[PDB]
Amino acid sequence: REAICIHIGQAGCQVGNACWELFCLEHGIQPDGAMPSDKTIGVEDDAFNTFFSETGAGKHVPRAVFLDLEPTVVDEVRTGTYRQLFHPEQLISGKEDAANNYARGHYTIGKEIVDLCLDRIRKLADNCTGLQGFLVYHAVGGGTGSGLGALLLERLSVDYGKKSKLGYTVYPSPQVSTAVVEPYNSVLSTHSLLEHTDVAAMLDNEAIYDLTRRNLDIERPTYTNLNRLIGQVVSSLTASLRFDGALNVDLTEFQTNLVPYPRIHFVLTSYAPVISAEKAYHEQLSVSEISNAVFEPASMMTKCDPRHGKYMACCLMYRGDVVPKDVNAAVATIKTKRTIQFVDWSPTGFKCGINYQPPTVVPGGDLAKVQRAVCMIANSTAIAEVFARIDHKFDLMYSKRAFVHWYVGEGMEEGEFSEAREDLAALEKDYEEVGAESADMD
Amino acid sequence: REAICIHIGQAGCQVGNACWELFCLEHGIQPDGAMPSDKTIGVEDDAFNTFFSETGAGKHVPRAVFLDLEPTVVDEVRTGTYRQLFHPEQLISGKEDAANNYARGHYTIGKEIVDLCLDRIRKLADNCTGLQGFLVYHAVGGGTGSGLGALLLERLSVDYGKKSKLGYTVYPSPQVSTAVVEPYNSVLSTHSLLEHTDVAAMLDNEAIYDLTRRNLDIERPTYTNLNRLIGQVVSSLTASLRFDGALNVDLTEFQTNLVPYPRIHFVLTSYAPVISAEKAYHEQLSVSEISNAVFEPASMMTKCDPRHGKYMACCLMYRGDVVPKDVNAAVATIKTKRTIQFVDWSPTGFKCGINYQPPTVVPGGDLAKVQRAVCMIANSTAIAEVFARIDHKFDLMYSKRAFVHWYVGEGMEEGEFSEAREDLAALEKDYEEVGAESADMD
Amino acid sequence: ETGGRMMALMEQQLERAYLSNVRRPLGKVPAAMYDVQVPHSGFGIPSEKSES
Amino acid sequence: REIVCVQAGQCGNQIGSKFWEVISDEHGVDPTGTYQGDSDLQLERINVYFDEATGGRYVPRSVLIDLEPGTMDSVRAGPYGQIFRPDNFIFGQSGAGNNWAKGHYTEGAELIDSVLDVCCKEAESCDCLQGFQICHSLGGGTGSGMGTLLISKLREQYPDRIMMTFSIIPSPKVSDTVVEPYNTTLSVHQLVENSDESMCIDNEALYDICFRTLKLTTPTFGDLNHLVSAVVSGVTCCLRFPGQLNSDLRKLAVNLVPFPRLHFFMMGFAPLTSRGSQQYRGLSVPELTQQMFDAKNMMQAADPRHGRYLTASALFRGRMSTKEVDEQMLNVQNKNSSYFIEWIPNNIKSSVCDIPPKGLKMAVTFIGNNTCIQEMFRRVGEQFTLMFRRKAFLHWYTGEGMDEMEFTEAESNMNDLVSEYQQYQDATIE
Amino acid sequence: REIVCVQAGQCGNQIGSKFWEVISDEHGVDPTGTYQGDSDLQLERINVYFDEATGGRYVPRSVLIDLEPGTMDSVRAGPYGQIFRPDNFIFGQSGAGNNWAKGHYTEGAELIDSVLDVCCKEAESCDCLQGFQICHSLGGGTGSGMGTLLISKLREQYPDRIMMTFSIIPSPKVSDTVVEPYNTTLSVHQLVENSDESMCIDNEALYDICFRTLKLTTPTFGDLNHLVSAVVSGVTCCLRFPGQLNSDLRKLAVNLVPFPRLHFFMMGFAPLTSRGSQQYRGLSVPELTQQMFDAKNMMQAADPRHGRYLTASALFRGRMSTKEVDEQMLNVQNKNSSYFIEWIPNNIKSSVCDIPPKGLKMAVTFIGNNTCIQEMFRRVGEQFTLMFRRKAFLHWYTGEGMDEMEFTEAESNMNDLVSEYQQYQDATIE
Ligand SMILES: Nc1nc2c(ncn2[C@@H]2O[C@H](COP(=O)(O)OP(=O)(O)OP(=O)(O)O)[C@@H](O)[C@H]2O)c(=O)[nH]1
Ligand SMILES: Nc1nc2c(ncn2[C@@H]2O[C@H](COP(=O)(O)OP(=O)(O)OP(=O)(O)O)[C@@H](O)[C@H]2O)c(=O)[nH]1
Ligand SMILES: Nc1nc2c(ncn2[C@@H]2O[C@H](COP(=O)(O)OP(=O)(O)O)[C@@H](O)[C@H]2O)c(=O)[nH]1
Ligand SMILES: Nc1nc2c(ncn2[C@@H]2O[C@H](COP(=O)(O)OP(=O)(O)O)[C@@H](O)[C@H]2O)c(=O)[nH]1
Ligand SMILES: [Mg+2]
Ligand SMILES: [Mg+2]
Repeated sequence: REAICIHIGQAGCQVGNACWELFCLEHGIQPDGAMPSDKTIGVEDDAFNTFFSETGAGKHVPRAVFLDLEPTVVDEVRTGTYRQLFHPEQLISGKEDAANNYARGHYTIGKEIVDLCLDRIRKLADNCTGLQGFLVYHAVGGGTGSGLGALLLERLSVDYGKKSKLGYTVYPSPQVSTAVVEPYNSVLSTHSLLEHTDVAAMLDNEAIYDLTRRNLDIERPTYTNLNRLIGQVVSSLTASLRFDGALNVDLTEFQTNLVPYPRIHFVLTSYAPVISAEKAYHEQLSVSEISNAVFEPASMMTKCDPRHGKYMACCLMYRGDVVPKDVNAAVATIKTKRTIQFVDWSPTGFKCGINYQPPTVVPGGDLAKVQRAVCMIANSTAIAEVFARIDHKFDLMYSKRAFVHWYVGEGMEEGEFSEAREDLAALEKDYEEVGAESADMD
Repeated sequence: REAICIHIGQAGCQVGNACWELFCLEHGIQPDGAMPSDKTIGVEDDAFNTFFSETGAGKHVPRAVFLDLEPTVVDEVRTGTYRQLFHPEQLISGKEDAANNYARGHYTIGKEIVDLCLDRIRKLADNCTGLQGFLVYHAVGGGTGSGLGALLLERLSVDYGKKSKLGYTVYPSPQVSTAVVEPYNSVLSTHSLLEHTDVAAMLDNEAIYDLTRRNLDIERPTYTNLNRLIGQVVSSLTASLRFDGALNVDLTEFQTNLVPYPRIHFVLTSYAPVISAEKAYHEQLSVSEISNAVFEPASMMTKCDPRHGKYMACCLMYRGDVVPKDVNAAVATIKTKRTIQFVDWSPTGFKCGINYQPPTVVPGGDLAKVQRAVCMIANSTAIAEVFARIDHKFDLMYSKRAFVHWYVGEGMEEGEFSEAREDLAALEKDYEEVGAESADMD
Repeated sequence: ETGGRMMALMEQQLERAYLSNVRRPLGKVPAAMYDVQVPHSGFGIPSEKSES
Repeated sequence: REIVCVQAGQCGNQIGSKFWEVISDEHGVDPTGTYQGDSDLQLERINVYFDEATGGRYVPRSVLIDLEPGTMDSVRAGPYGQIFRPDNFIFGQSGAGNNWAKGHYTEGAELIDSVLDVCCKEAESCDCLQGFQICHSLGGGTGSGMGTLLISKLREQYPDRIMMTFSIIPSPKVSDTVVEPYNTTLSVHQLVENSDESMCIDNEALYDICFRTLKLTTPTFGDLNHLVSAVVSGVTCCLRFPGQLNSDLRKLAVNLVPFPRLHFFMMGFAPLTSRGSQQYRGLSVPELTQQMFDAKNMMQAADPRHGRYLTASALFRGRMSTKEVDEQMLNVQNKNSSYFIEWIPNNIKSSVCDIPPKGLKMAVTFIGNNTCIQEMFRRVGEQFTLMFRRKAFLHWYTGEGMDEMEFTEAESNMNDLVSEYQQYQDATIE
Repeated sequence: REIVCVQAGQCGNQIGSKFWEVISDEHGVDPTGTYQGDSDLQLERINVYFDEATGGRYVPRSVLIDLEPGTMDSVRAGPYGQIFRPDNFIFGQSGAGNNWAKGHYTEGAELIDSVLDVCCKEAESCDCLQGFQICHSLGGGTGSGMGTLLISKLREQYPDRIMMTFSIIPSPKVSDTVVEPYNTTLSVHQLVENSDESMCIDNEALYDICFRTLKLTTPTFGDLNHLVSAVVSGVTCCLRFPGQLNSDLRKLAVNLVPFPRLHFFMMGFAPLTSRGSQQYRGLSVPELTQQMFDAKNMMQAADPRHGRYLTASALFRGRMSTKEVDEQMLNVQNKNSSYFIEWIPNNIKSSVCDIPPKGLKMAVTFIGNNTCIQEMFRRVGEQFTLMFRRKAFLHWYTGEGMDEMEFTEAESNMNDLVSEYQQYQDATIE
């Protein structure tokens, strides 16, 4: 009934700010950790427990840790408005950044900070009675996110063992780029994430920019918009643990239904009613329109075209005023479509969830208020095209050792590049073999 | 029940403004998409459903898209009085016009805009349960109307298949003209329109100017008058789907009764009680007088003389206070006349329809208020004379390759002119052959 | 040199009349040209009910 | 759909100054750059000619180039001069010397890179670029040489856009410069290859307009440049206001030019009439059509009565019926049928616009493609042949560096243009 | 994360005085040392450049070194001079004589120990030390010899930190000293081994910025040193203010240098525009990007159009969207693809900081690694080869004690640097 959140580096902490703003506003906790007198009268409830724990005086404090090697973002949290919400021990900051070097985070600098992080997570996990997983937020393009995320996931995976770990990861977009060394860091990160993660959700900033231009009418978006959309997605996936519903979905059921083979755990994510107030008042939004919307590539938050592959499993979460018979009719209509294809070894391709709590509206937000929404996470062979493009960029730079001397200076053998590149090549071959159209009877 | 309207280019959008003004005023939808009077239980109506869908708050929105390559006309719709009626996605605009080149619209510019139009039509067709046709309004004299109308009809015909497509088309008048290159565009349009349309109604501006000077008392007419007349005609043809009546006529019955052979689908249209308010109270307007009126050439909206051909089928629409026995007496009297002739293979030459809703009067309009009206669409061999004069103008201009270098530069080669001219020559021979009397019964 | 706060406020006041600032603001949806009312439950049709 | 303007030489800069006064007046922009208009219809297309400057101000999309700064100092001192962007004024340090070769080869190659840099910075700022508009004289020195050089560079860099030029041709009766025939011939050679549409205006036809129609006792160059500015501001009106039958520069080109070399046109503007007579006769489409086809109202020496119309276009501004326009164009084609080309079935294109010029109830601008154009080129070619046979002043141009074969090529190409017009005038069915 | 600054010689001390004026202004420090700022954001990172003395005063972490006290007495006597710590001024009693060998071998070794004592005292007091920053000229005498000597000593003592240098180098167009080539060659030999990142500026480029872009009628050395101080204070902005995408000197080094010898960069600052023009053009990311890549805005004589970019970095200050930044950098890379090295998939790094410099809504500083820098070193090597064949002034240097073998070694190392840059410009992927 409980989940612990770990935020790493700049993208992970900034997305965390939007997530905790949303979870506070959805439950009704004030920025100072208190809860108004009228929310706590007449009835006694426990739904906050998934994300907050209360002290004996009734203050709420959240179940999260913030990890960074540079102080600036955590110092912004320490001096901002939510200063009193977080426990000060949870906000951990080092002296200097990993400077876009995976080697600096993993070998040289993260090795000093990792034991404090493990001590905080242990002190939190001992004060729990139904921990049901870890949520991790990080970007694989930067040095500290890749290196310290890998080292911390390895240590967590040995100490806690079988417990599930779900990651939300921002991968380098196919043509917008911010730093030169992104391919090396992304390959080396992906090598560690293969062994130590149960489900990995892939995000690309170029898709969220396209979605914000096409559906909403925003010509000049900034990171706060993207982070609020990611927060809505995380709230949709975790709503099944916190509110009443017709068909609940426990976090272990996602892992049981979505992963066919132990390496095939990378999933695509999309969200349906991203809409502005002027369009929202011109249209009805019944179940069948949003179900048809989630399968169009204009709705996805990752830059991939699912028409170039085959689906293996889809998990559809409906929240708000929806009745199961329309979900069944919608899924049967989607199944009828000819441009949507499932692998022939997966005949029963769908998992459904239905929750009664509608999505919350944030005062400065840009989404409209709507009675229902659906969020989808799905496993498809199309993801193999993203890795092939990362491998092409790695091959171009590595053929001449373009920047390797930094990595070798900070403690890494040149051999580790070839090992990671061969492991990701094997992942590409796994997606080629698993997606085989048919096997011969002879 | 449902019908979708597609408006292309300048003539089609401006005629659309008059059409939606009339359909709103006939149903009672306010310019902002509302409904006066009561809404409680006790009474319940559905006639709007053919053209409007309602949102959950009770606002109405219409089943139309407005397509243009230049922004000015759709921006006039966006800033006008009906701003709140249309959904903003329906009003689609490009950056630059097709510059009177069919080749520029079809090959260079329409290829980028066509996919948004197909996505809008798909989203409309998904919100229907008894779609029974597309209505298309365009002019074949201009570049975008010809090129994009042809390309869109081809794509619509492949995607939707058997569904009927009815076009209202404005041909270049035989002596009034607006641009030099009209013959080339009209021939190239007619080549595509022959294969991909079920019934085509033909209009000429010179006829509507003559009708408005002689019958109405307007000395200096402008396009708003012509567009209001066209709106009345389309409203008369579609009234059979929306209101109660003695003899209904479904859109499939038009195609079954009016088209004898699959290529012979071009029809003439006329309207009887076009009269001014001062004359209307000095005269009675009985059924036999208006039935005699629809066959006089002074009533037609196409510049052709039916005494130079033979009728194959006539469809007569009566709306208002009419009794079937008076319609039968009128049709028998018309049948008696010696200057009206039908082909000998069509003994039962008439189809009748009777609807109770009288024609609506528009506050700033110029038509009088009348208790009954009749509208006719008829198929006749005389139409072959209309094509021959366009072909003669084409032959004169094409003898020197007068403007061909523009078309060849934008992508249309030279053989396509000869191909289109041979196809229209074959259509003229089809109208010559179908009208030839049978030599003998054995 | 900046002429203080009043000049800056009037300078920003004279800016928003530009079409670019109207249809292309920073990190916002462009403003509506007519009033809209958000219903209590939100946008979209309510689900139809049936007898038990 | 925005146009970028370039003004070259003294004639071009002065006509441009009057043009920007007329356009700023029509959209209600104060000489300080502040919007002061009185209808939303003025603001909604201001982008077509203006870029936006800080705090309310608007700046005009124009590049000014000249070889001696005297004209630039005169236009900067004018009443609207302040609106222009300071970085857009380009000038050299020595004159063209009335020599085409000097203006094209010596100071041209020295300054040309900076003008293309300014045109590219301004062009790449546009969201969608429509054609360029250039004003210059063909008889001068920096106007002809640098204008044609710049035309060639912009045609290399933007071959898919429209290329438009307005040009004041040398007059047959009163020359200001002795070597006008050489400069005119070389410039026409450059224009017929590079341009998409070129309008030609004499100074003698404008003087006859001023004396006969306006009855001015003592006309001045401000009046001549006002007459030119009216038609120049009129051709683009359908790009920037609503109307019942829209039109566009590309649509004009597609309807007027039958074959690519025949792209030289005459201009006219109709409601010119003296202040004393105006009280006795109201404006109407028959009256506008009658003034519009009267040869007294055409701004080129050649008279329509010596040629035939291949095509013509009329753009009407004002609230009027389309029936009157169509029936007027039909009646004029039927009654004067010998002056209209018999193979084209209808020679006149019409267009209607809702917003008239301030202070007039209605107006029309007329563009005509007429085979009388051959006469203007013929006069110059004749003057060129008299001067060239005797090597009258060639050593200046050869000292700058020109090869004589360029002169023989330009003469042959201009003679072929005259031949092509003469051939289409006398064509027949057979 | 604090930086220690060292200023050496006349040019370095003069640029440093303006740098400390700009930094004291941005953090609101009075020339008496009292804090008088108006936002908490100024105080929260003041430790990066200033140490705190008792009471209200703050003192700047800088060492001042010179061989004759005239310049040092001028800087101490200047309007902000009092802020500097008295014990931090180190000076001798006789000049460098414009001789590299004197500055490096005779009086250098005499004073150098006291400078290392002061630098070590300042470094070991810091809680975490970031790189050093040094300003000096390579063409001088004391600047070249003690700057490269001190750089070598600090590189021996702090090899794990960052080493950053700002250097002014001699142009052939306007030389102030005859023996510039010898001093420049020996200094570049020392820097390529010792430095981690070296920035180069030409005085000719600052004069062209002042005359053409700013249109100053009579610029002075205070203006050139102000432009340099602007870029120097801009590169470090992400260390001391919050932002949406933080950056650091080590992150700049890891993204810009592909191979350890290729660490020489060009500088530019974008919102340069004259006071007359400022009313005519608003700041925006496309405008900043266009000025940022214009060779007119670069502080070296070599032009990017003769080479190709291996890598570049842009640091933006101000409130702006990341989408517009990413797509502008992509559009520039795609449209001019021939000028970017093809075996690197993305050559530009972007960074965004929330706090702009005072008086500007937004600003960007540009750092570029381009092979065209080889032409500058080649020009210096040519003048050296002309002078060395004839032993033109060598007896002064030999009299201090240098062996001629050092000159052939320094020439060979600089020639190898030019060869290494030239090979990557002219290469294929294969
Ligand atoms: N959506 C989103 N993306 C971000 C955000 N911040 C950074 N990114 C992206 O993530 C990548 C940069 O990763 P960083 O988080 O800056 O790397 P890091 O974790 O700080 O690692 P170090 O630089 O060593 O400290 C780029 O692709 C950025 O566009 C954010 O707040 N939201
Ligand atoms: N009834 C009617 N006819 C019109 C109207 N506008 C134009 N026409 C006629 O249609 C023909 C011109 O076609 P246009 O609609 O202008 O061509 P277009 O669709 O705009 O194509 P483009 O010029 O490329 O934009 C001529 O015969 C005009 O007389 C109108 O508003 N009503
Ligand atoms: N219409 C008109 N013609 C002018 C004007 N100024 C000069 N001209 C004519 O242009 C020719 C002189 O060309 P000019 O502009 O001096 O050439 P430039 O020396 O290259 O600029 C002569 O025929 C003049 O009559 C003017 O303001 N308006
Ligand atoms: N930009 C700039 N250059 C300077 C300044 N002072 C001197 N220079 C240049 O530096 C060179 C002289 O070097 P100098 O500093 O005297 O060498 P030193 O004797 O070793 O200190 C000449 O090229 C001068 O033009 C200054 O304040 N700013
Ligand atoms: Mg970081
Ligand atoms: Mg049009």
